[PDB]
Amino acid sequence: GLLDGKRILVSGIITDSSIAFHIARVAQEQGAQLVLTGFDRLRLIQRITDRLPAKAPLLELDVQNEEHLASLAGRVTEAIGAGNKLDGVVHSIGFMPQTGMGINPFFDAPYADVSKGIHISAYSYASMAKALLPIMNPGGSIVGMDFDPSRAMPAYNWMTVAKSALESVNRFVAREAGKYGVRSNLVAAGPIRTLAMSAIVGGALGEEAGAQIQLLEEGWDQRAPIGWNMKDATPVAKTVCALLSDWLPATTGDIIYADGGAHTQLL
Amino acid sequence: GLLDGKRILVSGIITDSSIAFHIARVAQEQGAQLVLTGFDRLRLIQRITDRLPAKAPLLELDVQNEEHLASLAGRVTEAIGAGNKLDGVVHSIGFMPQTGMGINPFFDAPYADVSKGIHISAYSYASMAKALLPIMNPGGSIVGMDFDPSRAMPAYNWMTVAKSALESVNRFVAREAGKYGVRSNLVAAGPIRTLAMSAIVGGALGEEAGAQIQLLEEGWDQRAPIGWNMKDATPVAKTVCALLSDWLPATTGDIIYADGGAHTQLL
Amino acid sequence: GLLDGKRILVSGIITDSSIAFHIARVAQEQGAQLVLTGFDRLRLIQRITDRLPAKAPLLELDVQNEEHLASLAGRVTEAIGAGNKLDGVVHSIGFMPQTGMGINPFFDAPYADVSKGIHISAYSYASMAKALLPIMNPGGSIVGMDFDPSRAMPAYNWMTVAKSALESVNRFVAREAGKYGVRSNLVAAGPIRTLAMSAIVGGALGEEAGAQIQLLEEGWDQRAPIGWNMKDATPVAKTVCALLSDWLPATTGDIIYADGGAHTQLL
Amino acid sequence: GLLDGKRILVSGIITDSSIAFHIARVAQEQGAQLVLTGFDRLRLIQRITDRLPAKAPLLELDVQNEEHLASLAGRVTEAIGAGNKLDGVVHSIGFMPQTGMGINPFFDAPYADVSKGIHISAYSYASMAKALLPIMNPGGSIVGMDFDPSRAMPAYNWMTVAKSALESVNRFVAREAGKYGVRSNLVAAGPIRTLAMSAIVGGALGEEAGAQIQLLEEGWDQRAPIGWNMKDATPVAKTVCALLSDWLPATTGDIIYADGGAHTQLL
Ligand SMILES: NC(=O)c1ccc[n+]([C@@H]2O[C@H](COP(=O)([O-])OP(=O)(O)OC[C@H]3O[C@@H](n4cnc5c(N)ncnc54)[C@H](O)[C@@H]3O)[C@@H](O)[C@H]2O)c1
Ligand SMILES: NC(=O)c1ccc[n+]([C@@H]2O[C@H](COP(=O)([O-])OP(=O)(O)OC[C@H]3O[C@@H](n4cnc5c(N)ncnc54)[C@H](O)[C@@H]3O)[C@@H](O)[C@H]2O)c1
Ligand SMILES: NC(=O)c1ccc[n+]([C@@H]2O[C@H](COP(=O)([O-])OP(=O)(O)OC[C@H]3O[C@@H](n4cnc5c(N)ncnc54)[C@H](O)[C@@H]3O)[C@@H](O)[C@H]2O)c1
Ligand SMILES: NC(=O)c1ccc[n+]([C@@H]2O[C@H](COP(=O)([O-])OP(=O)(O)OC[C@H]3O[C@@H](n4cnc5c(N)ncnc54)[C@H](O)[C@@H]3O)[C@@H](O)[C@H]2O)c1
Ligand SMILES: Cc1ccc(Cl)cc1NC(=O)[C@H]1CC(=O)N(C2CCCCC2)C1
Ligand SMILES: Cc1ccc(Cl)cc1NC(=O)[C@H]1CC(=O)N(C2CCCCC2)C1
Ligand SMILES: Cc1ccc(Cl)cc1NC(=O)[C@H]1CC(=O)N(C2CCCCC2)C1
Ligand SMILES: Cc1ccc(Cl)cc1NC(=O)[C@H]1CC(=O)N(C2CCCCC2)C1
Repeated sequence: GLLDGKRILVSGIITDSSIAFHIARVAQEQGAQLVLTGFDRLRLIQRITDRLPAKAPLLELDVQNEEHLASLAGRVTEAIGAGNKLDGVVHSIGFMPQTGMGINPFFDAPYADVSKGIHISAYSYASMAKALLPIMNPGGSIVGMDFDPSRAMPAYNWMTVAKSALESVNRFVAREAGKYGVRSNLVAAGPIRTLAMSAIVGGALGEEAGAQIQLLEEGWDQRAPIGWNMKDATPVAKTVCALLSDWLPATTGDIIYADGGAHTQLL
Repeated sequence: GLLDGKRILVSGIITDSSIAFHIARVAQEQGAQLVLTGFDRLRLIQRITDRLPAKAPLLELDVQNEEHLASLAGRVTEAIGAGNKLDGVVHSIGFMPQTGMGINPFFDAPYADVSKGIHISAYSYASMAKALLPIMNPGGSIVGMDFDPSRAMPAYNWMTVAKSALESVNRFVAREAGKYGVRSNLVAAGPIRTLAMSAIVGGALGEEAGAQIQLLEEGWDQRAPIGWNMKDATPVAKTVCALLSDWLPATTGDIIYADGGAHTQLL
Repeated sequence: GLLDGKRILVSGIITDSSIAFHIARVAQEQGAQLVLTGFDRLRLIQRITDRLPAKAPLLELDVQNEEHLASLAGRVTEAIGAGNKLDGVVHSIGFMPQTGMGINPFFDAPYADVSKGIHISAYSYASMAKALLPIMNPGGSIVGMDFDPSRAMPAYNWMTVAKSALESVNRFVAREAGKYGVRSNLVAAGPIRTLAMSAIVGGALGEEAGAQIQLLEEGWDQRAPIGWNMKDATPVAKTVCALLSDWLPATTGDIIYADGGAHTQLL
Repeated sequence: GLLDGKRILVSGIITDSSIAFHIARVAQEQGAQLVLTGFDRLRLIQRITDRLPAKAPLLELDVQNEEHLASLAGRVTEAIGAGNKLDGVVHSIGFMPQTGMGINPFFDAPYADVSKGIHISAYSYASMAKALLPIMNPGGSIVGMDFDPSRAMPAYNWMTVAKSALESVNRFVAREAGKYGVRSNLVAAGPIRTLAMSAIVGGALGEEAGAQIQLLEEGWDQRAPIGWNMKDATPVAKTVCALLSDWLPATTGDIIYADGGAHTQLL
């Protein structure tokens, strides 16, 4: 298997449609031994991850909780055994209050809300690296999930701004992680029809926002030279596993686009 | 003059070495009528701006103060006269707590501090646009100051992240400003030896940070095909005035590099 | 006027819809004294440029002709008078054989044809700089016309490749031009409905190619936060004049987007 | 093995220091069955490739020879057996006449020489795709070698321009290759001390050119957060194999940076 013998921490599972769920599944299919982290609804997350191919300990991690972050390495070590370290870390965490997305006007989002989104979606990539680098092996790999923010788009609003911040954080995390012989990269995925995204398309954050996302999805598959299936997270999960493997050893501070090639085409 | 008859708001003057001071001077030399905004030390700022070629009303604006922002358009209107609107707005505002820059480790900056920096340096570009767009004329221009954050660099740390966020905010502000017939752009300047920058080089945020910035400056002038003089803000001020003028009417959501061409050269 | 007293060479006029025609008109309105260069049909070009606001000498220049390039500086000097030099040069030249564009398959373009297109559209920017830099004043400006090639698009095919090459040539020309105190930049324009472009939309290079360009144009105005009028070259001409002026003195090796802001927006 | 059962064509071997030699070695270590192509010195190339872990047929291919390209698919089919197709193609071909590189002035390179370099280094990526796509399996992968040309640099001169053209060609090739279910990507490698590169450093294309490349190499390892070893092609070869594998299935028209992360860091 691609990840045989690797110990990998995967954050961000909340439903069976979470990108992290598919990352975890593919990593286990490829021989990785996982530790999972979940936010707030741990009973739910345990029941969800019961469906993964193999057993994996679940640890609580709210990335806005300083105590959780300060205890995290020790809790991971307890889970994988003293004297063992991680080979991989997956950050698949994102959040923006509803004022910061959808039809809610861009100018009307209070900074308190934007700040909460940037905390969870961008600063926490650095928070997790700080917490886990001391228990990572040389040759290891930190991977985060990104959505290409280099151009503005409808409805994504401040979440786009948070992703622009994350891309910058990643380049700095790479400097720190390099001291440990560890790589840091993001995977910029195309749109994936998770539960929350389906709810948005259905109008949860306003009708015109749903309409705009639907147009965005359609354009994506049209632009993608090999097409793009928003209902299939597996290609994205495979790409994360590629970055976790030994096969991209000279790539760091970087962004790998798992988007069907859409970002390379104007139309 | 390039800006004859234009009413322009300029924020960000705090010393005679502020980039905004030079923007204001050049804009006045080119016929613009200014309104100035200053943060906290208004007596100081008034004494500083007494040295500008012409009189300009000074208004208080702390961009973290919701009341200041809510009253700003009315205060500007009072200063320029009912029935008059602005043709231009200059955002020359930036701040990051010392934990977020210098030799202070990247991972050690508390989010409260980073958030304060992002508030002032990135979110406030949107805050000011929200406040002022309703009193801007079609054909008008909003300009912000940027430092190219597309690559990580030593010591700049979270301020780089804030600039990455600002570049994203600018692209969204352009969408809103377009509804008013108004352009929004950033000027990415090379390093300018302001008071604070000279203090950093002198070691105020740690010795190795000062050393690294000094190396950065030297490399900049070396890379720049037409050279780069860190002691001369005038080229930057001229570029801001170009964007405030009628001569770049089809440019918005964009970044103009006033950096000697350094970002186009590897070495 | 913005360009009062400046001596500027403008290449690329062939019809009254040429972008160069509008560049020349605006530059003359702003006080510039022009020298024009034309390819092959000089009687036609003279009759066309009779419609410009002021008289300007016309010189023959085929950029594939080594003798024309070797004699060009002396012929310009004769036209502007011994002891006078140019302050500006405008390259508004492009060509790709029909095999290299339209519905003709990308893989079917013979290299001889592609090479001819790259010669005229990219290498000639360096050819002209070589020829003219020795008779340019410090503070001068070389400007070329570009169409953003960072993403592939239908029908533009090898012309896109030639523009990618031109952007690279520009960054090297900036290194050479810097030795003379001269700037070199491109203006990346949105689509402009010139004679040839109208013919393409009308199906001259195949029906589906025309259809695709029409979709491209429509999308452009939709994406542009301030809109985009393909029938109006004046905004582009103004931008070229901005670069020819003294108001962007620290920009070189760079690309200024005169495209309504469309390239900053995904949709 | 990562590439078990895959039939892959590898071009560009000329010495045991060729990047293609290391690509071929790693691909064979991972179970790939190779077909090799060589230019001009086939006796030499056969003796060189005798050192690879396994036997691989060698075919002649001069990419400037239309007859070679027209016969190539049939010759490959003969080598791998009727009814078998390729899963992968590696383009590791580049050339620029000495007038187009080194201390020879940028402006002094004759177009005939530049054109020859662009033919071999950029157009041939499309030539090979045209030739081989009809005998490639769905899920297949075309990979080319790139050196990041987004910024100008000393001495690389017109080869940089050719790489800018190649990056554009790759985005179009991806459109064509998509019709076959095939991906097309480039790997942008850091500097590798091949025979020719060592000769350049030693002064073969002028003293100052050698000096500049040496400075470039040193800066590269300094900037790279995980370092960069110019004497080790294996990380680059592994990255090519990653792209040839099934593990990056949603990436096309793109560029993967195998450069130690140097391009993500300013200093
Ligand atoms: N869905 C897409 O279209 C798409 C596209 C590109 C990238 N991404 C990114 O992929 C990642 C995963 O998103 P997803 O689409 O799988 O949605 P998701 O809702 O399944 O995952 C988001 C995760 O963030 C977690 N989270 C929120 N607040 C947290 C906190 N305080 N502490 C810890 N975890 C917290 C949630 O519990 C959840 O597990 C995010 O970074 C998202 O931005 C998503
Ligand atoms: N100096 C450089 O090298 C350089 C390079 C590129 C860009 N820039 C940018 O140019 C802009 C101006 O910086 P500068 O170098 O002139 O330094 P400066 O210190 O003179 O200006 C920063 C300004 O921000 C103001 N400010 C801080 N907190 C504020 C608040 N709460 N509300 C309102 N204003 C507030 C300060 O009062 C000051 O006037 C900043 O955006 C900076 O990031 C500077
Ligand atoms: N029209 C658009 O949509 C558009 C958009 C962006 C950029 N541009 C660029 O603007 C420039 C001008 O194009 P245009 O649209 O005005 O079309 P145009 O046909 O009016 O101009 C092209 C010019 O190139 C000249 N030319 C061709 N071969 C030549 C040679 N051998 N020597 C000298 N001159 C030669 C032609 O005579 C003509 O004057 C080109 O670089 C084009 O790529 C055009
Ligand atoms: N060496 C580096 O520092 C470096 C860095 C990044 C990318 N690259 C790229 O990697 C690729 C391989 O270069 P390399 O460094 O291994 O050098 P190399 O000399 O070993 O390989 C270049 C190959 O191109 C072949 N070639 C030249 N003309 C040809 C023609 N007419 N038809 C077919 N093949 C022809 C040569 O025979 C040789 O096999 C090139 O694209 C190069 O630009 C090299
Ligand atoms: C592309 C786009 C446009 C507009 C809107 Cl409202 C949403 C999207 N898409 C998304 O929000 C996709 C991408 C993204 O970061 N998430 C996050 C998932 C976790 C909660 C915050 C949002 C889901
Ligand atoms: C380029 C660099 C590297 C490292 C450090 Cl510590 C500082 C700099 N440079 C600066 O901080 C320059 C650029 C910049 O945004 N400012 C801001 C000026 C206002 C207060 C916060 C910083 C001044
Ligand atoms: C954007 C696009 C797509 C497809 C096609 Cl066929 C044409 C265009 N557009 C153009 O060709 C525009 C842009 C451009 O470089 N020219 C050139 C004008 C001079 C002759 C060669 C083409 C005109
Ligand atoms: C980075 C740099 C700067 C200056 C010079 Cl002279 C050479 C280099 N480096 C190279 O030429 C490296 C990168 C590259 O494309 N090749 C090619 C190898 C095949 C023959 C043509 C050049 C080798």
